[PDB]
Amino acid sequence: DERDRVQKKTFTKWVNKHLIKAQRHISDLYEDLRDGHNLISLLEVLSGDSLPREKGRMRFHKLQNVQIALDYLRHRQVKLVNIRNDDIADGNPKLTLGLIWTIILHFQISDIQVSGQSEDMTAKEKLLLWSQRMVEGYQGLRCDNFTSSWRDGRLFNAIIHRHKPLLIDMNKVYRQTNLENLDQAFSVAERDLGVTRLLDPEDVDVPQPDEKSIITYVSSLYDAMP
Repeated sequence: DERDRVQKKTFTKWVNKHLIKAQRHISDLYEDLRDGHNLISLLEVLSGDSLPREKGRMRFHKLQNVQIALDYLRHRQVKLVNIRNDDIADGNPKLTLGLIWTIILHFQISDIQVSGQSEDMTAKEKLLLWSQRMVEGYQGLRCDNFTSSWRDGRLFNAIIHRHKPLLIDMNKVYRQTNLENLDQAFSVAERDLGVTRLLDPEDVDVPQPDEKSIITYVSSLYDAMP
C-alpha cells in the first residue's frame, strides 16, 4: 500500500535533516541503513553520545554495527517491535520503517507536556489536545484526528497564525485551494519558523494522509514553536 510510499519519503527527509549535521545522506531508505553506519551516526547526532563502530564490508561486520544501534536503543527502555539486527541488514521495508518511527517517537515525540492534560494520555493524545487548543478560537476549524483533519491545509495555517499572526492571511486561506494552502504553510514555516519540510503538498492532499507522516511533521511544529 502506498501510504507506505509517503511514509518512506517523510522518514527519509527526517533522517536526512539530522544526518546532514554529520555530513551524511540517505537516498534509498531500504538500502542505506543496512550496514549500520548511518543509524549509528543518526543516534550520535540525536543524543550527543559517542558510539563504537565495526569496520569491514562483510555481513558479519554489518550485523555488528546494527546491533550497536539497537542495543543503544534497547538500553534506553526503547521497546523494539520484533526487530532483530538481520531484518535491518536485509532491508526489510516494514521493520526498517518501524525502527525509524521508534526513533522519531523517542527523540522527538515522547516528552511532550500540554496544558489541560489528563493523567495517562499517550504522546499522540497530548499532541492532538494541543492542536485542538491552538485552533479553539477559530471559527470553522476543528481537529479530530491526525489524518482527514489535516488534508486541506487550514489547520497547518491556523497553527502558524496563532503564534505569529503577521505571517498568515487567514481570510486568503479560506479562498484558496488545498495545494496552495499546504504549500504556503510549509513555506512560511520553513522560511520563518526554521521548520524543515518533511511533507510535500501532494503527499497530504490525498483521501487519507499517512498518520505517522502527519504526526512527525506536526510534532516538529510543536517542538519549534516558542
